[PDB]
Order: sequence, then structure tokens, then C-alpha cells
Amino acid sequence: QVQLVESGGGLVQAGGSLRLSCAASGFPVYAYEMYWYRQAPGKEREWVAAISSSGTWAGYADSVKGRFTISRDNAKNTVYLQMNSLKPEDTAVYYCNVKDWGASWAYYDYWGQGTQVTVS
Amino acid sequence: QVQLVESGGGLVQAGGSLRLSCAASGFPVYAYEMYWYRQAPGKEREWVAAISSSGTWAGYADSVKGRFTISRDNAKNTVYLQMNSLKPEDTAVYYCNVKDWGASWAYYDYWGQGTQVTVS
Amino acid sequence: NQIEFVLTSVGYAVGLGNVWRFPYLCYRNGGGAFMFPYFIMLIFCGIPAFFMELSFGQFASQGCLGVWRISPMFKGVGYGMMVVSTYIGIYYNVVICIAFYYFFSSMTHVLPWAYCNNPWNTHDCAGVLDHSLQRTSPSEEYWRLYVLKLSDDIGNFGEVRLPLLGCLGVAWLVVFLCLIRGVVYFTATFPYVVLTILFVRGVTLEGAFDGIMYYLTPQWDKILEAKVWGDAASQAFYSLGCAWGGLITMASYNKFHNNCYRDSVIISITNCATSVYAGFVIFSILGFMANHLGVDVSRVADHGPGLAFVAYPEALTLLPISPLWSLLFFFMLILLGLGTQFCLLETLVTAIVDEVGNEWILQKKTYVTLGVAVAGFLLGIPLTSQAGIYWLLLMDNYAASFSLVVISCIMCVAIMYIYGHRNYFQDIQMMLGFPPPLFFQICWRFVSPAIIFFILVFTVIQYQPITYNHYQYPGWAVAIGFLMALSSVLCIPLYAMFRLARTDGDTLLQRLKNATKP
Amino acid sequence: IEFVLTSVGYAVGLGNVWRFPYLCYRNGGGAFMFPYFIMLIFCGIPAFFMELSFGQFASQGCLGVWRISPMFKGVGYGMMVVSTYIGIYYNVVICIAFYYFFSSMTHVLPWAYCNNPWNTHDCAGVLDHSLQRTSPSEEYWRLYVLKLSDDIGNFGEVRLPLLGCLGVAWLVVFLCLIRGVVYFTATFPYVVLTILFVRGVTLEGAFDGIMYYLTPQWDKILEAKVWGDAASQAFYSLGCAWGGLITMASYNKFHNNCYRDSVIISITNCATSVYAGFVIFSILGFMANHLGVDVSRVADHGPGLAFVAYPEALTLLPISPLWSLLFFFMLILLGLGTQFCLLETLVTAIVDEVGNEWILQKKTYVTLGVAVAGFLLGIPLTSQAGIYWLLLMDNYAASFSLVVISCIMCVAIMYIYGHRNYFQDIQMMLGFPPPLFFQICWRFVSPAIIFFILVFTVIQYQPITYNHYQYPGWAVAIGFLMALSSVLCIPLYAMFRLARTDGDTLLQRLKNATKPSRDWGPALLEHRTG
Amino acid sequence: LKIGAWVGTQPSESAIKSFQELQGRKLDIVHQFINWSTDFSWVRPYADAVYNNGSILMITWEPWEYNTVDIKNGKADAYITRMAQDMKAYGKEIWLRPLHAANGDWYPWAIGYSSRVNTNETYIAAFRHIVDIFRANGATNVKWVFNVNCDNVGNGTSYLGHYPGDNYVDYTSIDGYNWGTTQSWGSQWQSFDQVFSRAYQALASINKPIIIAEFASAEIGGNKARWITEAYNSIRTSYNKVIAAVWFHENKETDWRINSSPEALAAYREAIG
Ligand SMILES: CS(=O)(=O)c1ccc(OCC(F)(F)C(F)(F)F)c(C(=O)N2Cc3cc(F)c(OC4CCOCC4)cc3C2)c1
Ligand SMILES: CS(=O)(=O)c1ccc(OCC(F)(F)C(F)(F)F)c(C(=O)N2Cc3cc(F)c(OC4CCOCC4)cc3C2)c1
Ligand SMILES: [Cl-]
Ligand SMILES: [Cl-]
Ligand code: NA
Ligand code: NA
Repeated sequence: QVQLVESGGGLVQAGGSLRLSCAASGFPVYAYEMYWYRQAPGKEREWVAAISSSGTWAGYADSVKGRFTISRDNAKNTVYLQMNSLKPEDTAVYYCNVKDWGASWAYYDYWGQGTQVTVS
Repeated sequence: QVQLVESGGGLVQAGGSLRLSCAASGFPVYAYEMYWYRQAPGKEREWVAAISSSGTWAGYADSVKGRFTISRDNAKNTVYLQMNSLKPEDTAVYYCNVKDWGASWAYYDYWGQGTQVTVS
Repeated sequence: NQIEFVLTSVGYAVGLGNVWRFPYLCYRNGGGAFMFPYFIMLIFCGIPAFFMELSFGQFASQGCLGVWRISPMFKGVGYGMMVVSTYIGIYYNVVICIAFYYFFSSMTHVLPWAYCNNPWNTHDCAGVLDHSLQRTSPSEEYWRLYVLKLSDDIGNFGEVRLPLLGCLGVAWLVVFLCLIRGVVYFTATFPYVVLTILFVRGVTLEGAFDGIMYYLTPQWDKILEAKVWGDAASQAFYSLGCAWGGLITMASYNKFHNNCYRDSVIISITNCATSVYAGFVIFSILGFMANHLGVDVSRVADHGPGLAFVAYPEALTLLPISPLWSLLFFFMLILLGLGTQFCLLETLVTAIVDEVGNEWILQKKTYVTLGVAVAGFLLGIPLTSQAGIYWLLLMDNYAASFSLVVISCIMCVAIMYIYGHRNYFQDIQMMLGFPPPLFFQICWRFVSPAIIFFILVFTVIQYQPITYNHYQYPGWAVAIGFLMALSSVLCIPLYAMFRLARTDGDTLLQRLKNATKP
Repeated sequence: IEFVLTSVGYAVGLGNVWRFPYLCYRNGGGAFMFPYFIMLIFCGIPAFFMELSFGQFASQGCLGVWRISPMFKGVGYGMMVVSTYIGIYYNVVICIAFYYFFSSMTHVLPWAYCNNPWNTHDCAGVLDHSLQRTSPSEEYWRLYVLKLSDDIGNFGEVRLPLLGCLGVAWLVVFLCLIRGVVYFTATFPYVVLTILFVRGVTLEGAFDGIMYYLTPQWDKILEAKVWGDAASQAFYSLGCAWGGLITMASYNKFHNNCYRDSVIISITNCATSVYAGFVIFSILGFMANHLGVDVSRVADHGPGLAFVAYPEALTLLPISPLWSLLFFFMLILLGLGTQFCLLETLVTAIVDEVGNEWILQKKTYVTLGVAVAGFLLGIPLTSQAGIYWLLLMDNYAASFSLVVISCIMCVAIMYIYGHRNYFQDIQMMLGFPPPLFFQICWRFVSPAIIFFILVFTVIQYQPITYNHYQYPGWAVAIGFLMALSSVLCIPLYAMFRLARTDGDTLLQRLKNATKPSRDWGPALLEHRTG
Repeated sequence: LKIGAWVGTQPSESAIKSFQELQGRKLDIVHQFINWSTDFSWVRPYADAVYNNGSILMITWEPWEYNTVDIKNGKADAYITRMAQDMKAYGKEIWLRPLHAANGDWYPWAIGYSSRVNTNETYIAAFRHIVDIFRANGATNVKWVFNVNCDNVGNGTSYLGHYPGDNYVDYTSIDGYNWGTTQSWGSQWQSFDQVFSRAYQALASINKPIIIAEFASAEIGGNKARWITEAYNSIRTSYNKVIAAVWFHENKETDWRINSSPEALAAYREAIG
């Protein structure tokens, strides 16, 4: 059922900007909170951003806040992460995520394909 | 009536593992407690293991405890002795046994054929 | 010292009267169409009558029956307040039964009302975690078909809901066993900390603005409909405790020189601040249900009773670790109702006993409390039926809507024009030091009885038969609605027929001047 | 510590080693455990503490204490009737214990094999054909120990070996009544039960037995008789409504802590009832796969479920005859002790109504007369149709009647004598008043539970069965006549009292007869209304 | 007959069992003394152990700094109101015994005092003022205990003249002693009746329970162990209105201790046992 697909990554210089996009299907996404994570090669999965079902509140990691800007459009069933003022440390595989609790005490992590961003 | 039939021994190196098997016929073995003994060439017969009718409790000799794993399946009418981490001292003729009291004050020792295990 | 004394007032300003009932009434008459009539009726008529019921009982230091010494003829007002209390006490408990049902039903690894996979669900069903022109929510169907197998008419009682009849055991035992026996930091903060969790959820949902907009933006085209004021007068008077009798009974124990002015303002202010916050969270959830079901906020649910039990469960399902929060939420509603029931029944038993006199009935005080609980259970059985909410509404929006407004207004007439406003404003000054403010003095003598009078007149004219979710009530059910609504109000004229027979004078006017004077 | 084992010893006996497992089976394993604990906690223990306190305070026997409310002494007489039905059938259980004991004195136990003549082709054998299978123990019992007939009417001829053991079982208690070690008599029952418990769990199928014993049946909770038999068992196993609790506690010191006694006795009573069921059902779990029969229908029996199952695990023990000698000897000493207390109680009660040493010097001849009578009345029980009658007493005569007799006492004390007066009486000898759990249990929970169970049992009555054999109309009628023979002592004695007493009026003569006798209360210092 | 005692020093856990083991019984009541310069934050660490142990705390309150005039006028209301909100929060049944040994000439708050500042008319108004503060505050777990010395000591002393009525007092206690021949002023052997017979007879008119709140006997005069046996025999027979008996265990000035001699310890262990 749940499918998440992404686009907009690639290779860029230090000081550049990229607009990662993610589209979501198989479930009513307008009632879910969307998350973005990054895992550098060999290193573990760091958190990057999270956005509300409405889009009133969004929260960012301490190494990201104010450089990037998350946004979404629930009409298209999409979440976007606008990345600006990129630096060599942002070189990681960026994964779209949603945590489905299932009205239960535990949650299932649904994941995207992982779109690369490489910053020279 | 009572017949006991071992299989599965042989020759092995020090550090190897062998699972001896014994099948039982002519009597309702699911209500009996099965035992295994070993008698090295020329030396007397030592005890090795014993298992309950249900298979809740099993007991062993101190030179065996922490190495061998006894088990049984009352559907097949079989008892097994999974003899892990074998050593040169385990070189003996292994005999399957059952002690039938006969609802009396004395017991008859029914014995298997004796299957060799030789460890080098 | 004085901070701990604040939370006591905050605790009396929250309960099932405004967490469950205020959002449903605000929706039934229409979001912004009820807010403007509510604030006007609460400020001009609600708060001055609230301060009068505290002052009246604290000065005299007598309960809702004995306080009518100021005019022995009007003691039929005091009896009428017990009738209002007896209707509220038997139906308010089936609301607690349903809070228990959802509480116990929350004791699972997965909440049941989250999904469309269950047998009772129809092909219409929409699902938030998972076909038709019309759409229904998982919660809207779980309620309407599993919790209460709602029949097509009042006459169709079918068979009692055995799980609810069992809870109606627990909900009567749990108050009774507390009345025999009978912490402000937990009981005053816990209702607000849990309401804030759901409030955060409600606003962060898509469509919340379209819900909030409907709740706040006013309808000047709908403000000329008499019933919008009738239900707004009912809610302002119900939520404060007016015309139940309990305010006169609790304040009678209260010290003579207590500043009941500081009390009436503080209680009523944080009552409005909590009424608006409880509506705010509901309507923000309805705003999400609107786009989700593809129908307008004007049309998304339109239940009278049940709106809390259709919307809060639905909000709860989108919270992370959802069963944890639903256990706390329904437990909160339960402790809120049990407290207001302990005060409702303690008031009522004390008022039977004041009239019987202390000897013999003070031994019986537990066996009458037990008898009251047994009676409320036996009279609460048609409410646990397959036609439950049809009757629950008929009491809540007839027997106990507007009768609270006339009973507390006849008190205002009999004190202001017959006892004397001049005498009464001096009585307030003896225990407060200062006289009643100029806002209250005019509200009592002119604004409140004229507003209450005009609303009464136009509601009699603009009469149309009552509906629950586009189902119109039959002639013989709304007749019982009238008979209950005026059963409590007729206590005023009926007791006067008995008084004028007993009293001395043997004349037309002099016997009235004898019976009316203190 | 030595004072603990005395309480442990009173908490074990034939009432829960033999009779608890059989009742737990008939009504369904898990289906009886939940009703048993509820009836024991709410109705069993408070009535048990009341029968000790009632006796200990007044310091007078089973009959004499009813001068608390002199009209209700018909309750005191009724308790003797319950004792007289128990005493004559409880001894044929001891006879069968003697039979298996003496029959164990061989080189090989007989019930272990299918080779014996009485065995049918059906027989399964543990150590050694048909759609249905039977165990060698199940056939030894059913055909050799007791040649069971097809009906109650078919008495055939008395089992001479059992009739002989009935003489030994009466002599061995009688000769102890003339004459009359806690470390052995309190540990020996538990050390031997533990041996069989170990055996019971180590058998294949034991889990399927244990599962049936513990896992509850919410579909079977709505059946009135499940509560009737659970109420009977909770009240029977403690000693309530036999009269012996009032008689033994009457000797007891005034200021003894009977609260500490009633909790300690009843707790290790339940802990032993569950352990004795646990071993039985674990053996029935083995017999289930062995016979290829579902656990529920291995033996939908009556009394035999100890004599059919314990002999089975005994065959499975090494040096089996050694253990069977100890096990049946244990059951024997358990029954003889409870019979000694049952008969001593009864003779003391019967004698004290009649002139001191006008009949108190006949204490010997009357004890002998009681033993002779119990033998002559126990003869139909040693018949070919034995266990059909043994059950008819044990499920009618001496079963639910214990629940109503101990409840009429609770009504008589709480509403007519006064709960207010009674809670103050307990405080005079304990120092503290009765706990809030007991105060409400006595006035509301127990009389309503016992009342409702009575009402629904009268409605949901269906004729009784043993191993799916239904009882005939004449036999169930005698069941009713015995069951109410002991209860009608209450109304019948009141007809005699109201005739004797003064008043010559409708209500005043009742208010005279119901209020306490003028001679009431304890001895010397112990007064606070005098 | 609730048995209790003072325990030589402040009753904390290391101090209470020292006594409970000694008498071979759990103390039903524990006694403590505090002056009007101690806040409940100092009492609470001790009071915790008393209720944990399974005992009621009997707080003797000594207004050394405040007389019957200042208390009734409201000079000390900051302390009383602050105390009313600590015991109401604590919720445990605390038997507060204020303005105690009232008919003596040894206390600043006592009537017979040499200054003659506390009249039999101002004491009642001071006792009722304190009780009215705790009642207006809502402290319902403070059972007030009135106290009389066994004799009328001083200028204008009486048993019931300083009584605030059954409407303000919950228990009417007696403090008595048997000094023997220890004191160098003129003291004699007094049996229980020759200390308490008059004090019980004056209080017997008031229908309230009588607590014996300080009592003890010295060794040096006659027979302490006999006094002990016969004292409880008196409490239990003629003195039926008594509900508790609190001993005084100390050797700061006189050997009040029950274990003063090996023959006296067994007398107490038999009187309570
Ligand atoms: C806020 S709500 O959720 O809309 C609601 C509605 C109805 C309520 O029942 C009214 C009642 F049950 F209380 C009754 F019927 F007794 F009045 C409640 C409710 O529990 N209480 C409001 C209130 C008002 C007071 F003034 C009061 O005493 C004070 C203290 C002592 O003397 C001076 C005042 C105590 C209570 C508690 C809340
Ligand atoms: C467990 S059982 O096999 O099912 C069973 C059933 C009934 C029993 O007696 C019934 C009867 F008691 F009615 C009788 F046997 F006398 F008829 C017995 C049985 O032997 N006794 C019950 C009991 C109860 C006590 F509390 C008691 O202590 C007294 C209390 C005061 O401190 C010392 C003494 C002593 C005895 C002895 C076992
Ligand atoms: Cl409101
Ligand atoms: Cl039992
Ligand atoms: Na409230
Ligand atoms: Na025994």
C-alpha cells in the first residue's frame, strides 16, 4: 500500500541550493506528519526535518535549522525540503519518512527510495 | 517385546559434534524415562544423561553437563543425545537404556545395541 | 497561600457541562451563530444570577429549600430547583457510562474505532489509516452502530445495551461509595494538560482552519432566530450551576464574610476561558473531518449528543502512542463527572433532610442516599436502551434547557420587586463591605428579566418541532418534552396554591401580603 | 513455629485431597476454580471466622450457644444432622483407602496390568483392540474393588472385603475416642503429595491436564449449579455448618486471636486444595492422550476420581509399592483424625443436652452406640450399588445445606441479635473490631450471593448424573428429603419453641423467644455489660 | 486503652524502637513537645516516622513567647495560620495539645503565674481563637486536647474555670506525677488516687474522653513496681472514661524511666501486656 517516491537531488558546489521533493500514495497523507532523514556513507542516520499534517509547525536538526526550509502541499500529496546554503557536510542519501502508529503502542517506519545530494 | 535401536555414532575429531538417536518399540515409551550410558573399553559403565516422559527435566553427569544436549520426540517414539564439543575422553560405546520397575520393588534394565563414538 | 486557593476555583470551572455539552450545543445552533449570543447571555444574565445565588445562600446560611424564608410563598422555586437536579442527575450519569465504555474499550494494543475493517462498518466508511457518494468516519460508525445500536425511533427500544447497563452499575456504585467517605494540584491541572494535548493535535491537522473559521466567524443572518438565544441562555445558566440549587447549598456552608464577588468573577471567567478552549479543539477536529469526508463543516457530523464521542476519539487516533492518551482522556472525563455528581447528590440529599428535620432521617441519611442511587439506576434504564440518545436529548434540550433560565429569573423578580432590591443591596454590603456594582444592580432589575422575558415570548411564537441529525421527533415524545420542561416550573404556582390555603388572612390581597413578606 | 504446623494440619484432609479434585472435574476444571475462589473469599472465610468467634466468645458448645437467640437453636440441631450424614459416608471413603492400602502389600501392584481376569478387551495398560479404551486402574476400581451394578435398586450382594474394612475403620476411630507429634502429622501429608506432584508434571500430556484445570470457561459461569457446588465446597472444606468449629473453639481461650487463626487456616487450605487438584488434573492429562480421549471426558465421574487417578501415578513411580503403602496410609490417618473430631463433637453435643452423669457417665456406651449405628447405616454404602448412594449423600444431603444453615446463622445474628452488638463482642476478646471486609460481607455480600444462588438453582434444576448415568425419580426424591431434612430443623424447632414460650400473642411471643436468654455471655472477668 | 510515651529524646526511628522493644509492645501514641518558635518543616521529619511505625503523634504545644492576651488579640496569627495549612496538607490525625498544664504558676501562658496576666476569662478566648483559625482554614485532622495539672497551683486556679466547652475541645487530659521523697522542698509518696482522684472527679462532669498525658512514679519513696501494676488496674476499673495512657520516660531531673530498676521493668511489661 504505502509508496513514497522522491526527486530533485544530485551534485552541487558548496554555497548552492536544491529542492528535494517526495510524492505519497496508497494512504491519506493529508492526516500524516512527514519527516526527512539523511545517512552519510558509512555513518549512521541523522534527522533533518519534520512537518505537521496542516503545515503550521515544522522542526529542524541543530546542524540544519534556518539553512533549509521544509514545506508541503496536501492537494498534490507531496512534501518538499528546500535546501539552501549547502556545504560539504550535507553529502548524504536523503530519505522521505512517515511513522505510522496504527493506533497502537508501536510505530512502523515507512521509507522512500533515498535520493542523493553530493556537495563539492 | 521391548526393543531399543540406536543409530548416528561414528568416528570424529576433537571439537566435533554427533547426535545419537534411539527408536523404541513393543511398549508405550511416551510414559517412560529414557537414559543414556557409556562404557569405555575395559573401564566400567559411566552415566551420561536422563530425560523425563514429558521432556520438562533432564539431568546429566558432571563430565558431560555444559556440553551435551538430550532431547526426545514422543510422536516418533525416539530419544536423542546431541553431543556437542566432543573430546578424546568421550571415546566409548553409547547405550540407550530404560528402567522398567514393573510396578514392583525391583527394576529390569532394558538396553540398546550400543553404538560407538570414537573421538580423536 | 493564595495560589493554592486559585486552583480550587479553576477546578469548579471545568467539567462535563462544557467539555461535552458546550461544543455540541455550539454546533447544533451553528458555530459563530452561538458564540455571540453565548457571551451576551453569560455577561448580562449568567454572571449576575450566579453571584446572586452565592450571596443569597451565604447570607442566609440556608440550603435551596430553607433560603425561601425571605418569601415563604415562593418556596416553590426552591422545590423546582430539586426537580431540575433530579432530571440532570439521572441522565448526566449515562454520559459517564459512555466515558467508562470508551475508557475500558481503550484497554487494547490497538484502538478499535481507528479502522474500517471491523464487521459493523459499512461500505460507506472512509478510514484515516486504511466506494460511495456519502462518506462516514470510523469513529462515526463505531459510535452509531457498535457502542449504541441506534434504532429508527423512540418507540423502538429493542433490547438494552448490556455493556452500557453494566457500566450504569459501576457509575452509580463509584459515586455512592464516594458519598459515604467524603490533591487540588492534580485535579485542577490534569483536565487542562490533557485538553492541551488534544488542542495541539486539533490545530496541526489539515482543514483545522476551516473548522476554526466556522466556530469563530459570526452569522448575522441567524442572530434573529429565538431558539439560538434559548439554547445560549440555557448553556450560560447550566454551565455555571444556576437553578440546580447546589450553589445555594454549597455557599450556605461557606463563611459569612467570604468575598463571593471575587469568587463569582473568578469562577465564571475561567469557565468561559475553558468553554471556548473545549469548543476550539472540537471544531478544529471537525475542520479535518470536513475535507476527509468531502462535506462541509456545517454538515460533517451534526449530532446533538455524541459529538464529543464522535470527535475526541477521532482526534485521539491520530496521536502517537494513541491508546495511552485515550486512557488518560476518558479517565479525565470520568473523574470530572463523578465530582459534579458527588456535589449534585450531596446537595439533593441534604435538601430532602433539611425539610424532614434532623431526628430519625440523619440515621437514614445513607439509606436515602442508597435509595436515591437505586432510583436513578432504575430510571436510567430507558437511557441505556437501543433508543438511548433520543431520550438523552429530550431531557437535555427540553427538561433541562430553558427551565433553568425561568427558575433563576422568578427568583430575581421575587427578590428585586417583592422582597425589595433596596433591602437586598444592603444585605450584600453587610458581608462584603462594599455594595453590589452598578453593572449588577441594573442587570438584576432591568436587563436580565426583560432579556429572559423577550426570549421566552419569541421562542413560544417561533416554535418548530425538535430534530436530532435531521430526524424529527414525534408528537407524543416532544409532548413529554413539554411536560418535563414545565414539570419543574409548575412547582412555583402549585406550591403557592397550597400556601395560600394554609396561611392566614381570609382575604384576596392581605393573605398574599402575609405569605409574600419574610 | 511449632504453633504454625497445627494450623497447617487442620488445612489438609480427605475433604480436599479426594473431594476437591472430583468436584472441580464434574463442574469443569477451569469452570469451577473462578467460582470457588469468589465463594471462599466473600462467603467462606467470613462465615468461618464467625463460627470460631461465636463459639470462642460464648465458650459453649454447638447446641448451647444458640441461647444467643433461643428460638433459632433449630440451626444448632441442623448442624448435628449434617454431621450425622457426613460421619457415616465419610467412613466408607476410609474403607476404600484401607482396601487399596492392604491391596498394596504385594511384590507387584495389581491395578498396573491388563492381564488380570476382570479386565476387558477394551483395556489399554501402562506397562503392557477397540474404539473405546479404559485404563487398568479404571477397570480395577469399576469391576474388582466395587462390582458396580447398573442401578441403585440393584444392590446385588455386599462387598464382603469392604464390609470387613468398614469394621476396622469404625474400631480404629472408636478405640482412639477412648484414649485421646505435630512435626510428622503436618509434614507427611505434604511430602507424599509432593512426590506424586513431581510424577504428575513429568508425564506427557500433563500440560493438557493442567491447561484444562486452570484456563477458565466464561460460557459456563452462567450456570447456577457451578456456583452451588463451589459454595458447597468452600463451606465443606473449612468445617462450616458441621458444628465442630463452635465445639472446638468453645474450649479455646477467651482472648485467642481467632482472626489470625481463620486467615492462616483458610489460606493454607486453599493452597492445599489447589495443589491436590493440580496433581490430579496433570495425571488426567496423561490419561487423555493414553486413552485417546479429550481431557474433558476421560472420566466425567463422581467419587472415584482419586481412587482412579492416584493409583495411576503411583504405578508410574519407581519402587511403586513402597509409595502406594505410604500414600494410602496417609489418606487413612487423614480421615481417622477428622472422624475423631467429627464424633467427639457430636457425642459432646448430644450428651450435654441430657442430665450431667444421668447420660454423661454413658459417654462411653453412647460413643459405642454411635459407632454401632454408623456401621449398620453404612451397610448400603458397602453394597454392589455403593458409590451411587455415596454421591447421593455427598451432593444433596451434605452439600448445599451447609451454605443455608451457616447463612441463617448470619441472618439471625446480624439482623435479629444485632450486628452493632456482635462487632462490639468481637472487640472485647480481640482488642480490634472485625475488619471492614468482614462487616459488609456478613450484612450484604454473603446473604445476597447465597440467596441468588439458591433462587437460580431451584429454577435451573436438572436431574443429577454420575459418569453420564442419570438418577431415577425415587433416588433424587430421597436426595431432596435428606437435603431439606437437615434444613427443616430450623422451622420445626421454632414450632415447638413458640408453643412452649410465654406471650400468648402473634408478635410479642416471637420478640420474647428471639431476644437472648438471660444466662448468656462468658465466664469471670470478661464483661462490659455487667 | 491506647498505650503511649515520651522517649527521652525526639522520636525518630533510631529513638522509637529503643522504647517499643523495651516495653515489648507497639506504642499506640507517641508524645512530642514543641515551643512556639518551631515550624512544621522541623516537626515533619520526626512525625513521618511515627505514622510509618503505626502510631498517632500527640503534639504538646508550648507558647513560651506568647501569652493569653497576644494570642487572643492576634499578635501570633502569622504562626497559627501557617501551621493550620501544614497539618491540613499532612492529613494525618494529629492530637495537638496547646496551652497545656493551665492551672500552674510555672508557665508564662499559665493562669496562676506570678504576673497574673492570664485570667480564667482570657484563656478561653485564646484557646478558642487558635481553634477558630484551624477551623476557618479547614484543618479537620487536628483533635484538640485540653489539659489540667493534677492540683490547683497558684493565684486563682481551678479545674474547669478555664474550660472552652465541648464545642472547642476534643479530649480533656490530666497531667500528674508521684515525686516520692526526691525533691528538697517537701514531697511525699502519692498513690494513683492521691494524685488523680480529684482531677478525674472534676473532669468526670464533662462528657469527653480523658487522656492521661503525663504520668510517672519515682523509685525513691516506696514501691514503684507496685505503683505501676495498681495504676493500670485503676485506669481499667474505676476510671472507665479514660481512652489512653501516655507515660513519661526521662532521667533529666528525676528518674521517670520505667527501666530504672530491674524489678520495675517487669511491672510495666505486665500492666500493658
Ligand atoms: C464548569 S462546567 O464544566 O461547565 C460545570 C457545570 C455544572 C457543574 O455542577 C454544578 C454543581 F454540581 F456544583 C452544583 F449542582 F452543585 F451546583 C459543575 C461543578 O461541578 N461545580 C461548579 C461549582 C460552583 C460553585 F460555586 C461551587 O462552590 C464554591 C465553593 C464553596 O462555596 C462557594 C462556591 C462548586 C462548584 C462545582 C461544573
Ligand atoms: C481440610 S479438610 O480435609 O477438607 C477438613 C474439613 C473439615 C474438618 O473439620 C470439621 C469439624 F471441625 F467441624 C469437625 F471435624 F470437628 F467435625 C477438618 C478438621 O479435621 N478440623 C477442622 C478445624 C478447624 C479449626 F479452626 C481448628 O482449630 C481450632 C481453632 C482454634 O485454635 C485451635 C482449634 C481445628 C480443626 C479440625 C478438615
Ligand atoms: Cl459554557
Ligand atoms: Cl477447599
Ligand atoms: Na467541575
Ligand atoms: Na487434619
